[PDB]
Amino acid sequence: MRLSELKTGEKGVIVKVLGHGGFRKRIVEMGFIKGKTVEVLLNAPLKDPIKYKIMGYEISLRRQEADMIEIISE
Repeated sequence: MRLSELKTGEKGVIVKVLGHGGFRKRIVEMGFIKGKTVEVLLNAPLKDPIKYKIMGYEISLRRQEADMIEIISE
């Protein structure tokens, strides 16, 4: 499933960052690396961005960016 599908309080593990080269390197550089848990701190309906936590850091992504990250839910 895509990361944007997780609701507030849910967790998953990154399996793949999709998109083109520039987008991928941008997202991976924020800390979205394979095999680490991502926790949803706030996915508020219709509001942008979504607030995540991974590698111990708070990171916000636009919903359309989180649409492009494949995860497996915990």
